Amino acid sequence: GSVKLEMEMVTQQYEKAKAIQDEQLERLTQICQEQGFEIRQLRAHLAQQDLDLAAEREAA
Amino acid sequence: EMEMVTQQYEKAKAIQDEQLERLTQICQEQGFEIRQLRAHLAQQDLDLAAEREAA
Repeated sequence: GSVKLEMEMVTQQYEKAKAIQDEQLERLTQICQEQGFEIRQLRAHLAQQDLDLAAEREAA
Repeated sequence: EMEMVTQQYEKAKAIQDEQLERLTQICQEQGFEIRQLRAHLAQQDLDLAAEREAA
């Protein structure tokens, strides 16, 4: 093969590898975002349940 | 010039790897926080059942 074909192939391989790395970063980002959402929901539930516990204590 | 390009390449690679490691640590710390929040939620469910039972 010519030098230009070899240049194209090394460039394509490099860019494919770069894309895979970017995909891994994006997957980590999505995991962190879903965990953040779950944390906010768990905190909301904890706060509400503190209110429910107070209601039962005052009813007793 | 090629040697200089390779050194610049490797320094940038090290910075990127460090960033990836920090993201991994952030995700693991969130995992720890989630498990703690679930444990606290379960304990508080027990407390609510105890108060309802006392009533």
